[PDB]
Amino acid sequence: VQELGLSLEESRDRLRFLQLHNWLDNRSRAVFLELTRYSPAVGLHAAVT
Amino acid sequence: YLKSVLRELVTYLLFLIVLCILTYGMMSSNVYYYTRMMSQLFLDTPVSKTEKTNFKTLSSMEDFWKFTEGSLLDGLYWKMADNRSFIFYENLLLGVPRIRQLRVRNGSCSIPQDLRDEIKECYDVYSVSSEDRAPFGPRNGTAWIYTSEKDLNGSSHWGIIATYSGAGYYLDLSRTREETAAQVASLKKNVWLDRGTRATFIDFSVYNANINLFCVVRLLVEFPATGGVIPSWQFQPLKLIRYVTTFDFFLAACEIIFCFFIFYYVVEEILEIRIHKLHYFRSFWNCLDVVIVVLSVVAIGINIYRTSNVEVLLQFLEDQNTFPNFEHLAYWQIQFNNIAAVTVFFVWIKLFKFINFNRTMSQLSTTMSRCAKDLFGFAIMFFIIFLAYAQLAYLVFGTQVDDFSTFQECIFTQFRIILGDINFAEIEEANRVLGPIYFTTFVFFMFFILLNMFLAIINDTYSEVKSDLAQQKAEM
Amino acid sequence: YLKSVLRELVTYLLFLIVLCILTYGMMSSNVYYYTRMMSQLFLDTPVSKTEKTNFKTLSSMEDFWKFTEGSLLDGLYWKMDNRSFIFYENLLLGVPRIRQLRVRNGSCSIPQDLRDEIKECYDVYSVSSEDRAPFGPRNGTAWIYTSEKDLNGSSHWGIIATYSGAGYYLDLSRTREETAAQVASLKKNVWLDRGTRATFIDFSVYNANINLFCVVRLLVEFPATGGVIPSWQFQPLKLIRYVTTFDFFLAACEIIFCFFIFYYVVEEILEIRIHKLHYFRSFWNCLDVVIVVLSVVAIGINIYRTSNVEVLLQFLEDQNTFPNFEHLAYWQIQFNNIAAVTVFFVWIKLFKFINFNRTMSQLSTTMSRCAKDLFGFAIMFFIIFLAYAQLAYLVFGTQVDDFSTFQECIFTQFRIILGDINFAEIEEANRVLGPIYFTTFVFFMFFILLNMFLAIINDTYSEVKSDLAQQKAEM
Amino acid sequence: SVLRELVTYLLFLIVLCILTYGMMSSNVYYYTRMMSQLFLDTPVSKTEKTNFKTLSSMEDFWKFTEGSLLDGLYWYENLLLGVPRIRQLRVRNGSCSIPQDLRDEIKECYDVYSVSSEDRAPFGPRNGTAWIYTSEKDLNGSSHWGIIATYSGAGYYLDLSRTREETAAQVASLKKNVWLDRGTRATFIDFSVYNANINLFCVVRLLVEFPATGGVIPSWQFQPLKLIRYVTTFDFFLAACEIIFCFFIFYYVVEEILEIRIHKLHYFRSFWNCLDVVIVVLSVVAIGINIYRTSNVEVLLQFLEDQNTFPNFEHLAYWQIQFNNIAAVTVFFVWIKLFKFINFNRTMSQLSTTMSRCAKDLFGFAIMFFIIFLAYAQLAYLVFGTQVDDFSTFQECIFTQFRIILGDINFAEIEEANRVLGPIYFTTFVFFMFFILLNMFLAIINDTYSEVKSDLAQQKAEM
Amino acid sequence: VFGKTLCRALPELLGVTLGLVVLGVAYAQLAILLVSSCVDSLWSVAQALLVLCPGTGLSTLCPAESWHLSPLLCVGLWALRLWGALRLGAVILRWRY
Amino acid sequence: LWPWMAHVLLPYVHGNQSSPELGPPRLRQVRLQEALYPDPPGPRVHTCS
Ligand SMILES: CCCCCCCC(=O)OC[C@H](COP(=O)([O-])O)OC(=O)CCCCCCC
Ligand SMILES: *[C@@H]1O[C@H](CO)[C@@H](O)[C@H](O)[C@H]1NC(C)=O
Ligand SMILES: *[C@@H]1O[C@H](CO)[C@@H](O)[C@H](O)[C@H]1NC(C)=O
Ligand SMILES: *[C@@H]1O[C@H](CO)[C@@H](O)[C@H](O)[C@H]1NC(C)=O
Ligand SMILES: *[C@@H]1O[C@H](CO)[C@@H](O)[C@H](O)[C@H]1NC(C)=O
Ligand SMILES: *[C@@H]1O[C@H](CO)[C@@H](O)[C@H](O)[C@H]1NC(C)=O
Ligand SMILES: *[C@@H]1O[C@H](CO)[C@@H](O)[C@H](O)[C@H]1NC(C)=O
Repeated sequence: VQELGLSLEESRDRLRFLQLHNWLDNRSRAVFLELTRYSPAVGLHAAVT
Repeated sequence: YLKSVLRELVTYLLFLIVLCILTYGMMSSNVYYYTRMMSQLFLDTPVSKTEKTNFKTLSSMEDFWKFTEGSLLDGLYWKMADNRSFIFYENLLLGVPRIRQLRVRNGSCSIPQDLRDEIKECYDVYSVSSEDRAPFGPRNGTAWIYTSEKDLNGSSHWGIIATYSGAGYYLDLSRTREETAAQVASLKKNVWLDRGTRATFIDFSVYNANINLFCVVRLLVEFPATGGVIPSWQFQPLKLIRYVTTFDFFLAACEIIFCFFIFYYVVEEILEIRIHKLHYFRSFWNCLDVVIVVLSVVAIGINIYRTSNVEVLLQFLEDQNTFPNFEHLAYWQIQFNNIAAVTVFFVWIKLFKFINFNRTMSQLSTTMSRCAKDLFGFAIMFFIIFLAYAQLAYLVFGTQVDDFSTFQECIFTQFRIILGDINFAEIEEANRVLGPIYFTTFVFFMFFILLNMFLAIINDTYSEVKSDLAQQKAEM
Repeated sequence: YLKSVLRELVTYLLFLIVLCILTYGMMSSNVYYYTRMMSQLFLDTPVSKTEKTNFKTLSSMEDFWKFTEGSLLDGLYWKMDNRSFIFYENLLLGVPRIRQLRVRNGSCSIPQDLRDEIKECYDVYSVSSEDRAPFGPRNGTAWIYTSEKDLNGSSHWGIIATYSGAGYYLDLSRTREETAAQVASLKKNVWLDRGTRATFIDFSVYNANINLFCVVRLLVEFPATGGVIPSWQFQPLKLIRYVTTFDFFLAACEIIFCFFIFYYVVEEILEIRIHKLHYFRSFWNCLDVVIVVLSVVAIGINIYRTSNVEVLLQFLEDQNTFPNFEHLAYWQIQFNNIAAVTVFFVWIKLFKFINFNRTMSQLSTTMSRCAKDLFGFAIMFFIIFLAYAQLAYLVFGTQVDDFSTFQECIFTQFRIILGDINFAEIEEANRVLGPIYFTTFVFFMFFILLNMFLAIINDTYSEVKSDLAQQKAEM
Repeated sequence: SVLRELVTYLLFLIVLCILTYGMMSSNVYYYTRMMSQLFLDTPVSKTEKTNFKTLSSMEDFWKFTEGSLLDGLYWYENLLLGVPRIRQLRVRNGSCSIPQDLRDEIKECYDVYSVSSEDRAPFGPRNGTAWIYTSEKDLNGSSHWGIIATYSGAGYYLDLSRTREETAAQVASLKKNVWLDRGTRATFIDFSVYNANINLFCVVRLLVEFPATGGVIPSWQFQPLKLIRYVTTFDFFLAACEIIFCFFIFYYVVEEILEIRIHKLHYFRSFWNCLDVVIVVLSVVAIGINIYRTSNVEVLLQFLEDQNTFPNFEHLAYWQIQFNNIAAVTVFFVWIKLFKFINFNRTMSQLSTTMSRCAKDLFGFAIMFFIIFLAYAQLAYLVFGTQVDDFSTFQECIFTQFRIILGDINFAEIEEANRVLGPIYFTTFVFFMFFILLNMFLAIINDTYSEVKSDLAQQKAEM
Repeated sequence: VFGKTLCRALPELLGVTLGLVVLGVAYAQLAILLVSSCVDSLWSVAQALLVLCPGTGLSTLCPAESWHLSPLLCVGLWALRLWGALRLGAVILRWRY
Repeated sequence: LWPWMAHVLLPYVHGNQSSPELGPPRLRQVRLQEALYPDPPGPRVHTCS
């Protein structure tokens, strides 16, 4: 797992660190990015995968 | 017997030809091209040279801002002391267009207590209870001040997501392009469409003096609380200066003749229902009469209430530098058109009462009237099964397919599936299982079972009717 | 079985063979590719390099001026005075002609209320309200009205209205430079005002390899509401028939067909004089009368057409004028329609002779006895169909362009049965009473009216079989 | 004895199914599609947006010859089988009778292509075989049946070379001198490839037709040929399946001979025995052509080493496609005999009896229906046959009507071509087929079913 | 009556369905063997195969990538396209009614 | 994948707008320990077995 960071600025640094440190090229069975959203106007959650 | 039937048929034929003349007059020669050119000028033009998006395919709020100061201004003002504008060198732009905004207030939505640290603003969905009524931004003019519905001479609209009020924050644009561009730029700079906005309206009208036909244009953009943009449009041709040519007088004469015919039918109906046959409803040829009379009376009342309320035209004609209010007339014209179409359809259906002049036509009518009961009895079960499938599809596929999003849309999708007008990709990718099962079982049980049982019933009824008439006639 | 029916069969087969040869000899291949290449050259070519607009998608008057000075002059004039070969095979005959029809200012009655703001009104096109006065630099024939009789013209029946054969015309040149200069001077002095209602461009080519003239006519209509409506017509004709032996063979076949028609006419006339007077109570006699009258009409059209070749001789006398071949193309289209109808009827006349055994006889009797009930129910079916078509016309007749005309409403209703209608436009045209019409129409067509036809056919077939079996088994 | 004769039929069917699986999963379709995209859809040059499928002029053909053709021809990777050949067929000036009215305006006209009007004279620089007419027998050619005519196959021909530079120089020389005059009527390009890293052969023929009016018409033909090589147990398994199929065919033929030895004429009155002989003859023809076409492997592999001559692998393609459309018919017929074996219960029994009783009336009404269908097709051909592209040819009219029955109408072109009598044809055809003609087969079937049920019910009552 | 008939005429519908399935299997085998021959040549093979799948072959009206995904859906689609065969069921039902 | 995330997803997570986040995203990878080999073009339609 990789948490991608919290702030926008550090997130780019984490992304490029994963780019240039031999992370996804070789083995990489899957990537599995996932997100969640909240809509309080209608009170609905959303699972994004 | 038949002697009075001849008189009844003659009167019905005169009524039918009068109605046909009236409908041909109301639906005149090709005004389709008028609305065609207007729509293609405003709906199909890309918002800019680089972008390929238009009004019909709006995606975000920035696209709306690009369209407003963009394709709209290009299609509104045409060059040819502050001269008017002719859109196609034929259509005159009446007065000025108007833009309007409907928005909600911040705090009409209670977020959970344990989450009140990362988020602090929630905007509810649109409702008259939660509508904003306070000034905002640089509060200078009518664009940053709430104006009531009765002060705007407005009314409801019944858009797609909800029904929108006639109030909001409005702004009247100008007659020249530079002034309107400056106004729209000033609106965009001092941010006018924030997260609280819920609907935007643009209204204007044109004349096209060559033919005598006004056109009212209304464009609506809805911003749902869940995000996105939903565009819609409404172009309506009207006629408010009717009495110009001879054909107009001919149509007026046909109108008063139609009124006299309706009065005659009402008098006949009352006279016959009063004296005898106080039950009067076991015929199905008398319910049609009352339905036709009611529809025609409603149409006459709507026409009377609509043609006499042309005061807005008089107010506009004494000051042509103001926005003309023509939405009510368009709404009532649409209602009148719907009622007239239904009435003429039923008048045409009424012709079945008189097509009986030989043994071939009598037996077909007898067969239809005899099998109507059995057809209704089986259609109850057919519709129960149809609605079961519709509700299952609505509950399962309703949130992913764009074609099962509403119950009526599910019904229409099923009716299209009957015609073979379905695409299997979306229904399958929405659900790997229970997707193919639904489609296959529906098609099989609808074409192999339900469609053939109707034929069985109809054929049995027709066979027994024909056989019993043949036996009675051959043995008398 | 006996000699009379055998003679009738032999005569009918000979007549059918003659018609088959005659129709095959006029609808060969290489005629489709001719018009196809011509259409691709003139219609699909963009008006200019920087624009993707072509003739089929014209939208304004400036687009028309771009097309006239653009793809038209590229597709008409090809470099090897000199003559022009379109595809190095097609020879451009004479010069093309351009002609406009316009109405006069003041052909309206502007309402008194708005009389102070709008001063100009031009009515929709009509013969009674069309301009007949000079305008602009009134020196040439492009600024002077020329009557229909002086232009040898005729009506056209365009998309919006039926246009007259008169108007303001101009004859172009044989070389690209002169035509370009002429069109440039015609555009500089504004020739297409707000009163312009229609524009026509006409020319022709020969293609001497095969023997087939081609006549090209392009029409652009300007409605009173603003816009442009383009239409086209490419038509091949043969006017120099007797060039090869096959043409003489076709002429001999035509003479044989004329003799056959005369024989049938004299037979039919000889029948109804006293013998079976009012014999119109049979289908095979009304069919014969229809075939005879259609063939007589076709023969008369052909005689009146082929004897009118004075235009070709006049053009051949002086090859620097405009060839007028529109009437020949119109009459050729009419003759083709009549020939197709009569060949269809003579083909379906074959059912008079297929009764060689009991199966064919039973099927023929069943079809014969189904006619009355099927017609009686078709009356009701078409009553309901017309009611639905009128409702759809009154509801969607201004937004959906499948219901924009009553006959278009009928065709759209017929296409709905096949299920090739979007339903997306009629959903947004009217959210209520739009879907109601669609669902109710589908339910009443698929569930109540198809099964009734099937039931009638089933019952009639069963009754016919029972009656025939009783008749045959009780000898 | 039915059960014994059931297991043999199921074994025959499963063997045929294994053979069908071997045939369909040969993965030859992918190679043809890939190389078709390589040669056809590739643009001539990136400066021009055009390809072979959308050729429009003679100069476009010249660009294609020295261009995408030379690029794809000399590069997943394919190996050339010698030298490609390019030939043309042309007519002669003077095969054409100008009417005397305008004989002074036009001097040259060339007729349409025909054997009688063909040209057999030298032209241009009479150097080699590209400027000399060589008869059909000297090129081992045959007819073609192209789009608009049937082409003899003699022409003026030229064989290219092995390297790209030599062929480019030859094409440049052929374009410098005007090889494609106004009299040219057809052009053929033929070659064959191997695709070294796969066990396949392919034959490519590209045709360009120049009509007497103008423009060009392109057409293409790619035919794959597979030679049998044993690399795994799958190959041996399929060889065993083929030999078992041959043995089963022998069993059926000997059984049929034994049965017919005492049924001189009491054999053809049935239906399930008349189908057996058809199956047998189709299978033995397929076996014969398969064992014939397989005796050319040494010829196929004799050209890939160093040969610099044109290989004529065309009759191989003809026999291969004959085998391809024989196998489908034979498997269809065995799957039909599967109906013959399904008569186990009274339900299927009465269904089969109904069909067998109503077949004759079905045939008669099919005759009437096809008469009416052909009348409508002829009317459509005569009315829309020149401007619609869906009625250009009679077979195209028939197929368009069949697609109309299955709901595939266009109706824009139909109504545009003829505003009156165009919609009339469509409306009348739809009304008379959808509502009347197609509802008459069901009447016959329903009546036969009722008669069969009544007969069975009345027979069962006293038994 | 209605439901009763639907219960009394069930084996006939099963037999009709089985026959139609076998016939469809035979026709599908014929079509698959015919189509996978070569590229366009305008021959009689495509003439016989053009009686289905819109335009002398459209991968059995459901694309091959979608063909190896729930073939039951493709079966339903092909039943919808050739819905005139299902009218044979009426032949049974009427008699029972 | 990396340009798509750096251009689309990152301006959507920290890009304050409607539908709040409710928890940071995550990227989880599967190694498979059995580094795969490239295959010839072929008909593809691989089941990745
Ligand atoms: C085997 C080919 C089946 C394809 C039928 C064509 C599809 C079709 O739509 O025809 C169904 C037809 C009813 O008319 P319609 O559905 O065409 O409007 O109903 C019929 O006419 C049924 C006739 C077929 C019965 C013959 C089966 C041996
Ligand atoms: C919305 O209201 C909340 C209080 O509920 C406040 O904290 C927040 O700043 C407001 N947002 C605005 C005015 O944009
Ligand atoms: C509403 O109508 C009145 C006249 O009845 C007019 O004076 C007023 O200006 C209208 N409202 C607006 C916002 O123009
Ligand atoms: C057009 O007709 C009007 C009607 O009075 C007239 O005033 C005007 O001068 C005419 N010409 C033009 C160019 O408007
Ligand atoms: C119309 O036909 C006559 C007949 O000779 C001819 O003289 C005249 O020139 C034609 N009209 C035009 C405009 O050429
Ligand atoms: C074609 O033949 C005609 C007939 O003699 C002749 O006049 C003409 O010069 C020839 N043209 C060529 C290019 O050979
Ligand atoms: C047949 O062989 C080649 C092509 O197969 C051809 O060029 C040659 O002229 C023909 N004759 C002989 C004897 O090779």
